[PDB]
Amino acid sequence: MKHHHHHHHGSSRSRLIAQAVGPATVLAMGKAVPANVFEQATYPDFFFNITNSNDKPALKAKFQRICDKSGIKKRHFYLDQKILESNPAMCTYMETSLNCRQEIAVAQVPKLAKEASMNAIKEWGRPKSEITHIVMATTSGVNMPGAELATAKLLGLRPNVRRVMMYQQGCFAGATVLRVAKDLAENNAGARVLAICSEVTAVTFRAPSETHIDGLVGSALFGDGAAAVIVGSDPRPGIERPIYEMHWAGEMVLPESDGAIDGHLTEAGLVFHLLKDVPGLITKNIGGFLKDTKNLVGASSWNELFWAVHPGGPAILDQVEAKLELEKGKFQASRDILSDYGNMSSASVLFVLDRVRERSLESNKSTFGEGSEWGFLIGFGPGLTVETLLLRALPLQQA
Amino acid sequence: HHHGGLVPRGSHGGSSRSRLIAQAVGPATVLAMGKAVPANVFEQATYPDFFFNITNSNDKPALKAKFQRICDKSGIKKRHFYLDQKILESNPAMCTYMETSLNCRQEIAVAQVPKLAKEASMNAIKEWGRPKSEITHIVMATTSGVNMPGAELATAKLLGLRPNVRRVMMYQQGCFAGATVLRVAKDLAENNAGARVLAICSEVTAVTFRAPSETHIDGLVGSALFGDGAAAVIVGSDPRPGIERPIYEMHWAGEMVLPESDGAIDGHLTEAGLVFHLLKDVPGLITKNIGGFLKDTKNLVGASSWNELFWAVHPGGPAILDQVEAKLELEKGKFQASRDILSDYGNMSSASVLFVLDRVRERSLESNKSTFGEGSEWGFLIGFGPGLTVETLLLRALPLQQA
Ligand code: NI
Repeated sequence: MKHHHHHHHGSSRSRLIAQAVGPATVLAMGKAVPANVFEQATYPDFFFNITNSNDKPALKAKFQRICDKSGIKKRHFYLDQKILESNPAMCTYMETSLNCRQEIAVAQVPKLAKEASMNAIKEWGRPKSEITHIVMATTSGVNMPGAELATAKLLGLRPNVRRVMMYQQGCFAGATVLRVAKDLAENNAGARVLAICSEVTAVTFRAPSETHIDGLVGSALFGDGAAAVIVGSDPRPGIERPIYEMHWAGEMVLPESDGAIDGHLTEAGLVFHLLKDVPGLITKNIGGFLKDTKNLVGASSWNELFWAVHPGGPAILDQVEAKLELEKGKFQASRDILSDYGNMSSASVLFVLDRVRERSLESNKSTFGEGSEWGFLIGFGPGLTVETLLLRALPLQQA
Repeated sequence: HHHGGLVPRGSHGGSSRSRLIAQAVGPATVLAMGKAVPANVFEQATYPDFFFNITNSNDKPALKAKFQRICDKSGIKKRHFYLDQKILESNPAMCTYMETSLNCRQEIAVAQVPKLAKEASMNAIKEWGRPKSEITHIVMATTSGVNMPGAELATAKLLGLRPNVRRVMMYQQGCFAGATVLRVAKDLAENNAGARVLAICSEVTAVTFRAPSETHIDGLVGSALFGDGAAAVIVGSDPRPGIERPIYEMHWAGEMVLPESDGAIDGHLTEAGLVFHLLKDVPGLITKNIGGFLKDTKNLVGASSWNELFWAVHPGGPAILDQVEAKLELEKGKFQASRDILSDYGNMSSASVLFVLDRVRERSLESNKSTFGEGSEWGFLIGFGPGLTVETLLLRALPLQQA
């Protein structure tokens, strides 16, 4: 260790560098979606036209039916007429097309992530140089260097930012980035984590086929979007304001769910195959999984909690709601996102959490959790994994 | 604790200034290390013959002579591969330069990665000596293929870990992931009381194997270095006396993207598999910046000479070892563990550096050294890869009984 013009000559057993004291907290949230808006009502027309499937009326009627019951009003896509016409392979069913899909995704994911991040950083109000870690997830393509570095570069973060990139995880990654951010923020004094999820449909988009019904469901639900969250423990008075506190983060693989959802990255892009009743498996096991955690804070009723659930589709929301006998308004934030954005994979649940904060603000509620002190952020996906975080919502001033 | 359980909504430890679930007290420690490699042994001396035969490139004698010179100076004596003549003959597309073959490669890698990871994990668990049910988290990385569900769940199932194990899967990261899984394990272990993390790196070459090309020399070099292998480390804070024994303590984990290193290393996952492009002198960039990156940490621990520390450096070829060694003026013994691994296994991507750390421990034991760091108290574990990212962990080696 140098001192002035001379020198002097650390922690044997104990830790050389200190950890934080308080629980990790959500300090800000931001989001972004591409410019092209596609109304669900007439999406079948565009879809069957661009994929040259107009001579398949029965299949189109099937897709229209799926779209009509999707609970989705509109979706945002980077993909448009021009891009798809310039990439005919992507408009076929299974023709070799990974290279053109990767070219699109590798560029769009970090771009959308940067916008969501800037929105979060703007609400946060602190210099981007204070960001010490970046944690990111996407199921839209893979590259080396990863999308997290591409994003950090677009944002102009410090060269020594600690990174965690989690590619190809699926619909439960929204909860995953927060679980990872929680430990990074809590175990490092002063740490401020930028947690991101960015998804684009370039890798999954493909022509409809009666030989791939699962593909029909995906083409009706998946949309584009990115969300960013600033996470940190020990908020500084005056310049930072906690919205939620993270107190528990866990997950589990559901019994008898092997093969429920398989995702294969192939020469033709990403293809999903479903084998079991996902909504059923989740509904049957969700209660037992959550019970233990609720008990940690003495919560007895499901309705005393607020919910930020991944809007995988209308079926999962309806069945869980019924199973837990929740008041109609408990899942409204989730339904609001499904309606305005569709299923944006991992970023969806983050959009839902921001919406919970939004509804609390506009409805003059006593907390950021629409009036409830404790709540669950839930994500689910492949392996039939259910991820969950127990959040405590901070007080919100009322009129 | 329930504290009687009469007022659970108020007696729990969760508040704006306290936590519901306790974190650990001490630094995360390496409690055990295990490794595994596939059965097929390919001698480097004659790899060129096999390679040019299987890729049908015998009509390129000049390119072969060039490959032979690369293999002869690679610092590698042998490598272990899952791939063999039979498998490659059953997958002709993989024996070409750039013909569509991703689906062939994916089928092979998806099954092999978790299998090798399971073997490595079982060895680490066996050394640790505790019930596998005590594993609370699994952190894994691989650059060999991608699947949904991921390799970490596939590995957890093969191992029979608890259904609620917390997972972190990091696909397609590259050669620095060995340090990465440890940096992640460090935070998970230290922030959760009782947590025991299984950190894994498993790599197979099915996705990168391909025919040599006169237009892709950096690619030819890769074909001489990449081998298969998996390593697993059990990480946990507050070791339990009598049933656990700390080998190394982790005290710092950092990383940085080197200046002027854009495009230094690009890895593209294509219809023809994973293709690497090295546009800059990798060892040069690392050698030029490594000193300044570690300087402050080195001074923090009270070391004035780089020789006062032990080392576990990713053996990404012989040049990085030679150049950094010269730059930091290290005695030949400092990088010997790294050279031993390069010699016996080649470059196993992310798992390599973990093999090296295990080797440092082994050399300490066989040489009657005073610590698990071959006599030194502090040391650096270093990995590097794409985005010219350098990852490093500061480790403290525990004392070792001497005869
Ligand atoms: Ni002084």
